[PDB]
Amino acid sequence: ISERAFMDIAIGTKAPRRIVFKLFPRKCPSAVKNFIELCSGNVSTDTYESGNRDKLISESALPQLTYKNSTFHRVEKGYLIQGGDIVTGRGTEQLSIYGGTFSAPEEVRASVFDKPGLVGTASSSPNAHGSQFFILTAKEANHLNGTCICFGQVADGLDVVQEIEQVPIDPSGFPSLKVSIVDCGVLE
Amino acid sequence: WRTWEYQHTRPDPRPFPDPPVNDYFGRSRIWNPIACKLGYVRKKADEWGWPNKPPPPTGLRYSQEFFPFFFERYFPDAEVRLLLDSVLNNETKRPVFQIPCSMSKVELVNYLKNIYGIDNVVRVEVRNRRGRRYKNEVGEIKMMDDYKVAVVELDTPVSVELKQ
Amino acid sequence: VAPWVPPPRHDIKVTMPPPPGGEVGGRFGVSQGYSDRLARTPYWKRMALSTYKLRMMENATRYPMSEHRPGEYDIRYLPTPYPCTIRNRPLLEVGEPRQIPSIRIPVIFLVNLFDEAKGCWFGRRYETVYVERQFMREELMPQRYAIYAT
Amino acid sequence: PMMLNIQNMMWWNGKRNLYRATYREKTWYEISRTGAFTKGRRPVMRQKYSREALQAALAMVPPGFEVADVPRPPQRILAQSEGIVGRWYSNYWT
Amino acid sequence: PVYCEALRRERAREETLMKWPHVPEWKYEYSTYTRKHLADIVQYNYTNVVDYVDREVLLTGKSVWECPIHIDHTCGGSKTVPPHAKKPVRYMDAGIANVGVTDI
Amino acid sequence: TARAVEIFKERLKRGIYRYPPGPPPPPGAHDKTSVVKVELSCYVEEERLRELFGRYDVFEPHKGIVRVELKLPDEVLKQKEEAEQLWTQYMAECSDVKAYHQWST
Amino acid sequence: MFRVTGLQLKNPVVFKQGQGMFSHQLKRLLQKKSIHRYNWDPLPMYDPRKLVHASRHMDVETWREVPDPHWDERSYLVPDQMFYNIPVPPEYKDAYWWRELQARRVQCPVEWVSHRMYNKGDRQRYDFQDLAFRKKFEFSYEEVVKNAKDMRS
Amino acid sequence: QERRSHRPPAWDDEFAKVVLNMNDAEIREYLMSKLTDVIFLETQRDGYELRRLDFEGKPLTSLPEPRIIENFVLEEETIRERVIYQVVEGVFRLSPTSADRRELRSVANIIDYVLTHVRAARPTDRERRQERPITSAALAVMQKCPIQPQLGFVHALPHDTRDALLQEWERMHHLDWQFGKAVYTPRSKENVRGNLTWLREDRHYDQRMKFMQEVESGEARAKHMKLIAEAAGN
Amino acid sequence: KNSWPEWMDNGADGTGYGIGLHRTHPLSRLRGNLKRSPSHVPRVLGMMIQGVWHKSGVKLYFRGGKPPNPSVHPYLTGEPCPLYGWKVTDESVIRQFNMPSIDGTNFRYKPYVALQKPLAKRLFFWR
Amino acid sequence: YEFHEPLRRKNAEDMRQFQTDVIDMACAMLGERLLDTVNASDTSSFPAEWQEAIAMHVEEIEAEMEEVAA
Amino acid sequence: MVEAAMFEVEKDGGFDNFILKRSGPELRSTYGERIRRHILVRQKEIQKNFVLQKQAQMLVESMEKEILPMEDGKKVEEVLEKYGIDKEQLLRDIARAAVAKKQQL
Ligand SMILES: NC(=O)c1ccc[n+]([C@@H]2O[C@H](COP(=O)([O-])OP(=O)(O)OC[C@H]3O[C@@H](n4cnc5c(N)ncnc54)[C@H](O)[C@@H]3O)[C@@H](O)[C@H]2O)c1
Repeated sequence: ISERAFMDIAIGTKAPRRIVFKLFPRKCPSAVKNFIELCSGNVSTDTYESGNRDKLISESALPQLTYKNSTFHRVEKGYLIQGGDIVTGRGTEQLSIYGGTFSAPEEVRASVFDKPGLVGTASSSPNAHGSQFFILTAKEANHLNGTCICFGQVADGLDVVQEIEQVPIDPSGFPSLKVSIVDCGVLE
Repeated sequence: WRTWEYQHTRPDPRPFPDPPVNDYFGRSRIWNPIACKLGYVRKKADEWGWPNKPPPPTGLRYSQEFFPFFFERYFPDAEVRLLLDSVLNNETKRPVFQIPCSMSKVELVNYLKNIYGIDNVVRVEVRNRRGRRYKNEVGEIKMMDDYKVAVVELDTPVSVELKQ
Repeated sequence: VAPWVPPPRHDIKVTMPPPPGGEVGGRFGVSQGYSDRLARTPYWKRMALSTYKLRMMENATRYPMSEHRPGEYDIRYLPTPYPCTIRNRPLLEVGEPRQIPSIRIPVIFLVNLFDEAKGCWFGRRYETVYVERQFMREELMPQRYAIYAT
Repeated sequence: PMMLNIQNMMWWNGKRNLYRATYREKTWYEISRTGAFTKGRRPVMRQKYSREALQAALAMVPPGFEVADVPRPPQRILAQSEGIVGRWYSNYWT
Repeated sequence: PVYCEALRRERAREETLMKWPHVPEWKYEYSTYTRKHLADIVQYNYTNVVDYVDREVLLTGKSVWECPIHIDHTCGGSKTVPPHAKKPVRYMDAGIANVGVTDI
Repeated sequence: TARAVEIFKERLKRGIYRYPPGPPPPPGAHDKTSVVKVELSCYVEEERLRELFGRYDVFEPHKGIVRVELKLPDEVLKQKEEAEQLWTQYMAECSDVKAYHQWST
Repeated sequence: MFRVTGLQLKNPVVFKQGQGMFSHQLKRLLQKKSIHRYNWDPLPMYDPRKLVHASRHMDVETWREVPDPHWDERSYLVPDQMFYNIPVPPEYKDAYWWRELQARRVQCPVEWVSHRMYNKGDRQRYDFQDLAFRKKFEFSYEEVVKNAKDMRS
Repeated sequence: QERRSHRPPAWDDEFAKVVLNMNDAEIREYLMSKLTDVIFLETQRDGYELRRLDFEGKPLTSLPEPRIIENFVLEEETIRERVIYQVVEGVFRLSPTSADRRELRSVANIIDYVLTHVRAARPTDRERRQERPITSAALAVMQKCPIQPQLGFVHALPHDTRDALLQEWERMHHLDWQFGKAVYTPRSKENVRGNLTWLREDRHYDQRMKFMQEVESGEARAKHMKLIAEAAGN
Repeated sequence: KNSWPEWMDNGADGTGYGIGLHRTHPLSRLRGNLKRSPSHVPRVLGMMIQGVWHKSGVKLYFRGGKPPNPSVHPYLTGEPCPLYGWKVTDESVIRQFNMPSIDGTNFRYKPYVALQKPLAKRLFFWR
Repeated sequence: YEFHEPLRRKNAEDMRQFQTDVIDMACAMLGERLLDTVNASDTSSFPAEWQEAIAMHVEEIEAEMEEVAA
Repeated sequence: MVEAAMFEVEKDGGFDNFILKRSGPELRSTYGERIRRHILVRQKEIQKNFVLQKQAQMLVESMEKEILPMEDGKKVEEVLEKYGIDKEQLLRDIARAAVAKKQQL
């Protein structure tokens, strides 16, 4: 199973920089598969004229299972950087491949966070996980043990993370510079 | 006026009003819409043992896991009675049943399909009916519980013979 | 229904009860304050949390005056638990006409005001002048030419 | 309204006057009992201390004090004594 | 402030259910109103079961221990009192039964 | 439901929930204050402690401190309770002996 | 009052005032009493839960308020049923003075518990503060007997 | 809700800057004069003389009257479409919507329409901030400043349910300040004289500066140590 | 303005279909015109005693004879649509009875527990 | 959060507007100080472009005062 | 209000001072509560404007030490761009101050 993903992050008009994630499918087969499918984004469903007319709606009208044209909504300097919201760029709703949200209690129990630069599922409830992922920046956050689930770590691109973290924050609560994701894929 | 002659007791109002208990047990019995405090107290007490046990949080109270709804969903209680005259020693295509008033046509057809396996149900004719009233030897008016009459239609006529 | 009942006002003493709510600022009608916490607190716990000097300082009485409402007597010392009326009362007693004359109030001027009609100065800068009430209220105050002398 | 000589009582007809106190700490008859309110022929301090206890109570008196300083309270003030407490010399009856 | 407001709303909805509606634990009106005479009890809860079981025991001889019919001595009045009702303790009753005399 | 409400109250006390989905900020980065516990041999007024521990550079009535709260350990509290119990017993016994031997003397 | 109002409303709406069993049952069912719950008068002019973010400085970096411990301490708590307690700066606590009285008062018509103030025993054993008929402390019989026996009198 | 200032692509950036440099109250008179001249030309071409003529020798007046212009409304298509194509596309370079043309009959409606459009074309506060940010040196000096402003006081306003027509009638009958009512208007600069609040704040700032001088000289710590020694001695 | 839907007020269908009192499930999102308020009791009592008179000339609720019992109505399941006869918007309201799976002990059990003939018409059977 | 988010968004906007007004009043004080120091002290004048702009804006403000007085 | 209210509001020295001295049940009116909330928020705005003016004073006093000589126009432009203050509006404010001083004299 492919355990390596890559993303191209762009800060406003700056050039897209590459960030690389290395995931562990053994300790959490659900979240890793969800993230791999969302980074792949198989949305090549091409329809015809009569097909689109009888369906009355393009299948792209619904939210697509991909991180393409996503944004990093929560960027707090010194702690972490959160992003990956699908349905909207504000970061107020999650969505997984299985449905609205999944749950992995046996994995989230054994999930621990002891390193700088880990990747976890940013969730509101310990059993309500979606597409939003957060990359930790601080030294260690042991208060998240048993609440969120770690699945992978930023292998290459810590400089990219530290550069994204230094964005000024608009009074609206979002980063002043629109930190978005140009492309995202999986490397086998 | 000589007010000093009386003591301090509130006299009964004239004309005195009747107790709020409905004493009519006929065809036109009315359900009282006014809600009493004792009703809420009893509901809460049967729900979570008020006031000894602490109240469950609003989430569990309004969720599908609250004890009354959980028990009604995992251990349903529906009294379905078959009329012996409608299907006894006669090949009838419209057997009738008696159900609680809280059920409907879809409720009854799902009941018969899942519990008793009667899947071929054409149409259920619903008609409410007031509970049976009667007097005992001493003359007390005791009314049986209300029941809803249903007339289910099948594709094939059924009959349960009585071996004479 | 009341989910949270507010504690008694000015419940700062560790051994003695707070003054009545009417004296603190609440509703009158009662002549003694009460505290559920101070009542349920055991006497040994009170004596442990307190000391003799603090006990004396809390038992210090201001008979027959009041500490929180200065200038007037205490509602518990008064016969009725309501505050006195002869001190603060309406400006016109019963059976009395309104024969109050025109009073002149002192006012502090902020600028050298020169009356053009009479040809003189109303008041020099930072001068305390006894002027008409209506004059000060309707003309001097709005233009900020003078402020009330306090 | 003016409630001119209207016998509005709860036990009499179930109606009470619109302008009245819902609670009364002392009935009007208790207020009229001026013998128990004021200090007339009646003791006010019910604590009787020994000789050594009086000397201890007089020890906390600050110097420079005089009985002529404390005036007699008016008739509209209850005559009560809290015993030997802080600032007891301020209380006229104590 | 958001988490605090959520917590306080939860505590509010908890205390509201815990305190409302406030019914008295016990009052003498309960025992005054739930008192029915023997004739009223017999008129309220009677069935032919008692006479039938009397005839049956007279004809058979079987020993019956419990009453065949559940007697509600309140005639439907016990359902009017709240469930958590209990008689308060009355100290120093003005009675002689507590002495337990057996000779007078 | 008892087990569940216990677990849920523990979670709520930990404070891990947040409507914007994501881990909450850490407590150490937020608690920008400190507490100092001083042991005294006798009771001292709170305003006295405030004016004696106040910051001489802060031009505010709180003087760089938020609140001063006095307490007694459970050990000394139980000791005071047992002491007052023994004192009541001693007063009772002394009065009893006095009233018993006043007639023997 | 409410019973007579409901009776008049039902008579004007659905009662034919005949000997029919409908009206015969209404005349007895309308005597039933409805639920009573003291609803505090809401304040649309001033929302107390809105002033939480008032009188607070903010960090220019993150553009969010500063958790001032002095403000959190000196905050005055206003009570309300759906919003059990709400902190508010002490400068604005004056406008919410009536909510304080409505919360301190017992959430029950005074004439339902008026049997308390009409006797000396309850007048001495109960509290009357802002119309709050909450029972004071009262020692048990065992407690008072033990106290008197320890005091040897 | 986030507002974005938009300019129609009909005109170029140069004309956009030229128009936006004009003030609304000042550009209103320019629009008025342009539309007056084109309406006068249309009326002269049609043959109806709107200008006044003295019955003595039938002379023409100076120019049309502003009140006559405000009272003049467009009801014929050959007039309203002409003036629309003349001023909306000619001098302002705007295009009307089909539905909006139903309300564009009135000249006051045309004025309000073009005013709303130029107000929308004008930049917003967020765009002004993005153009001119705050510098680290300014932040540093504002932090070195001892006093800092308090906020959130706008939430203390009495929020009531008021209608626009009710508010207009209130303003017309001067009832904005009657029965304990008021109107909140944010003011950066404040008149400073006879202001008791400002005087108290001046006194507080002076006391703060004196306290800062004391703590810089070291007399504050001296007084604190004297109090400490007194408490240790007594 | 009222809380219950305006089709519940006056049925959207031409024949006044879907008018009257509709009790709703506590967990259901839909609301009904059945309210026990002291101010909502007169109309809800008139709906039972008299009924509603339609413009077409037919009495929809309580046509006559026997008064209905609004407290025992099965919970509301949807809203009436003009295209079909009925549009279901809440499927969780309709209860779905389900039978447990069979097991070695399940097919061995019986209703009553075993503790350690010609029919004759009798007037009374004790047990 | 839906109730509390605009309450802090408005405070953030108000802080930003406060900073902008600070900058504006600072510019005003700069103008006043540079003016009452240049005309007071000697051998201290603005560049040629600055002087021309100041003169033209003075003429514009005088014309505006004439317009508002007429 | 009443005549006694007018007398006491002239005594205590201002309507705002009166409305601030009276609090809670002593001020039973609702017009008074509304006008008191308005006075409170206006006072908060006054304090904010004071802090604003003090910040402006400190900023101009700090940045005047670099444009006091006014020897090099480009140096003055560099000092201005160090903080980011606009130049066209600065010249406009200079001209406004000039016109104001001319009208004063
Ligand atoms: N009209 C009257 O004042 C009146 C009437 C009858 C008797 N007396 C007697 O006159 C004396 C003084 O009266 P007064 O009005 O000046 O003061 P008082 O009686 O009002 O107060 C005297 C104080 O000394 C205490 N006291 C009284 N008798 C005592 C005793 N034998 N030993 C110790 N303490 C005692 C009282 O309890 C009180 O604390 C008292 O003995 C009193 O009983 C007075």
